Amino acid sequence: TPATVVAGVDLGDAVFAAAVRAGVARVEQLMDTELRQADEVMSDSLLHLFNAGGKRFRPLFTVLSAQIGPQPDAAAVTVAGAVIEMIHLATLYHDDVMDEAQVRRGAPSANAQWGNNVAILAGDYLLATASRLVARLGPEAVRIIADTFAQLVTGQMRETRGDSIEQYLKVVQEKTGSLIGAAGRLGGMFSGATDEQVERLSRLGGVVGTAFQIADDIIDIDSESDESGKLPGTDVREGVHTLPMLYALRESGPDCARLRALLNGPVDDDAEVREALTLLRASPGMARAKDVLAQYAAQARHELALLPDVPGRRALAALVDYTVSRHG
Amino acid sequence: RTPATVVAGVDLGDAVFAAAVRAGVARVEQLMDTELRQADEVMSDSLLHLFNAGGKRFRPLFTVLSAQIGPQPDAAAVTVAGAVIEMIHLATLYHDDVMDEAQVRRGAPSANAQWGNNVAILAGDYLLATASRLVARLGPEAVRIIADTFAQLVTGQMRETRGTSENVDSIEQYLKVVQEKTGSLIGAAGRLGGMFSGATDEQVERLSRLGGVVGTAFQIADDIIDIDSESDESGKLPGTDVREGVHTLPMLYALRESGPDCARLRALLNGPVDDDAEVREALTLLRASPGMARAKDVLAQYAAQARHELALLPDVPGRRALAALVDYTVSRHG
Ligand SMILES: C=C(C)CCOP(=O)(O)OP(=O)(O)O
Ligand SMILES: C=C(C)CCOP(=O)(O)OP(=O)(O)O
Ligand SMILES: C=C(C)CCOP(=O)(O)OP(=O)(O)O
Ligand SMILES: C=C(C)CCOP(=O)(O)OP(=O)(O)O
Ligand SMILES: [Mg+2]
Ligand SMILES: [Mg+2]
Ligand SMILES: [Mg+2]
Ligand SMILES: [Mg+2]
Ligand SMILES: [Mg+2]
Ligand SMILES: [Mg+2]
Repeated sequence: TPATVVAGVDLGDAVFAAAVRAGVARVEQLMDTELRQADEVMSDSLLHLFNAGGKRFRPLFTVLSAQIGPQPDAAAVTVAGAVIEMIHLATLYHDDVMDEAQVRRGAPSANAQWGNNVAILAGDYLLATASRLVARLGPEAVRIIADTFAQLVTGQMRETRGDSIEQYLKVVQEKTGSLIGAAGRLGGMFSGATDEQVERLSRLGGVVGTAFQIADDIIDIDSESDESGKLPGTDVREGVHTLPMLYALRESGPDCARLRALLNGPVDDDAEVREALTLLRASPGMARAKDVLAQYAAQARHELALLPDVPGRRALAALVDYTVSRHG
Repeated sequence: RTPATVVAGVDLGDAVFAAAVRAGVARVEQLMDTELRQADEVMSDSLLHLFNAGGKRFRPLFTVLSAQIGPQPDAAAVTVAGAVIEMIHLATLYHDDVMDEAQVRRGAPSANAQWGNNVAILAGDYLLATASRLVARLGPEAVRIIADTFAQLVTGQMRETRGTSENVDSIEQYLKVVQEKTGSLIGAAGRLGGMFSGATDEQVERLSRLGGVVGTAFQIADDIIDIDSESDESGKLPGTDVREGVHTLPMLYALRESGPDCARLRALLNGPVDDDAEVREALTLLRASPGMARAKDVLAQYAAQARHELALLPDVPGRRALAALVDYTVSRHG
């Protein structure tokens, strides 16, 4: 693992990487401290996912966004990182209940080990914790995080009420773009970046988050649990039709009637899920989804290009390549 | 059928006072209605489902009555506080109905019966964002109070579902749980009502203490209502605690009795009960148990404590209405 690599992204320079690595570690320490302040009745459920792993993509994105401003190591950037990751963690607790996930980060899901009730409450406690933490940053950050969480939940809700491509693109911008947008906005604000750099990092975050979710939906089909830390074909199993599945479902082919039959609702038979994965992996619809993913990567590169010629810009460019190429 | 608003079920005192209080609670309602209707269309059905079905609006009334202690009871900030408290309450009902597998709330299908657990989970999560954005209007002190209050409420819910291996008396553990899951939020209603009405530091602390005691009484009443009320009285199905395996105060005292009726109840309550005839039998035994009398004695002790708490407030109409609200807390049948 190269010394220039932090949370899977080659940042290109070992001293810059060490600084970003330290920034991501400070976020981890503030979260670890806040989770361990909880009542003993909360502690085990709260540590369950936190200690299992996770890429810390959102702390990395926050810290890289803060590298654009003149105070990237500001205490307030660490608080912003911790707020974003706390919200992210809260959403995994609820999302794994909603998707009936048995595995998360290569271990039993919070709901598999503790049950849905403990998982729902662990997620609610993390949202209270995020709320107390963001209060430290002032009223503008409080409003950004409340609005951000409203958007994220709107996306989750839009997905559940939900085969439309435009609806899917609104879902992923809401449920995944909004929070990475907020990470960029807050990393910019609390590093002392300019108003213009703050808006550019927010737009970048939103596009990166959209790309991130499309890659997640591809990972659902193309990755094995060894790389993803979760069960492939969860979207097939739950009847969530993501972009590769929507494009596969618009194909004509000797197996397309069979795939239409398999994906016509939730799939509770694991062998049928595996059969649907075989058909999806071979579908030209997968290449169509990957081409859309590349279009979002191109939009993100268009956004970040007008940041300054500073290590943070190169590091964001490498993060965009990681967002779309990662296997987990 | 579902219980009426608390403001319709108490003697508020003189007409000029009843006027002022009814209007205060209506302003809370009007602000919540507006805030719920600003959500994206995709949220709208689920966010309005429980709010429109009914609910007693106990917590708006508690906030408004707490504000009558202060010299600015009708301040816009009091209305905001009342809406924030009820928005948090509403969020907890969406999650609690999922966790308790409740099919009925406020005389309607629960949000989870209507749309499934996922819609209810997300409607609850959204309401937290709404409450958060509203309380931001009141400043950082209020933001912190609501964060800590929600954290405590959630801790109480977790403590109920997890149980404990600590050396605690079951009644002692029960009282700690209900103080967290129900007391914290009514205490916060007293605190914010006192704060934003300009009440003294001592009055603010007293109202917070009063709300905590009233919330204990409120939850003991809720646990009795689960056994003793029919669905037309409570707006929900009796015997949910028996079905889910939650041992409430009447159940804890019922199981300390000796004899065959206790043996029969002990067998029925050994875990969750899914058979409707067994749930009815347990309810019959619980209604008849001296354990129910013991639970009502504790309810009466908390009513007396609440009367003692509110006696430290000034001799003003708000105080007399808070006394009527204590009486309602323990006398209601939904
Ligand atoms: C929004 C999505 C796709 C949930 C998973 O997020 P990550 O893939 O960032 O999960 P962890 O690395 O935190 O485990
Ligand atoms: C936590 C969020 C916002 C949900 C992301 O969508 P997914 O449901 O596809 O995420 P994974 O469970 O696949 O990580
Ligand atoms: C804390 C508890 C017992 C949940 C129900 O509260 P209420 O009995 O006040 O419910 P609504 O009137 O708002 O429906
Ligand atoms: C919403 C909260 C804090 C739960 C109160 O306990 P219950 O689970 O007994 O409340 P009901 O469902 O009976 O209203
Ligand atoms: Mg999921
Ligand atoms: Mg999901
Ligand atoms: Mg996924
Ligand atoms: Mg319940
Ligand atoms: Mg409950
Ligand atoms: Mg109850």
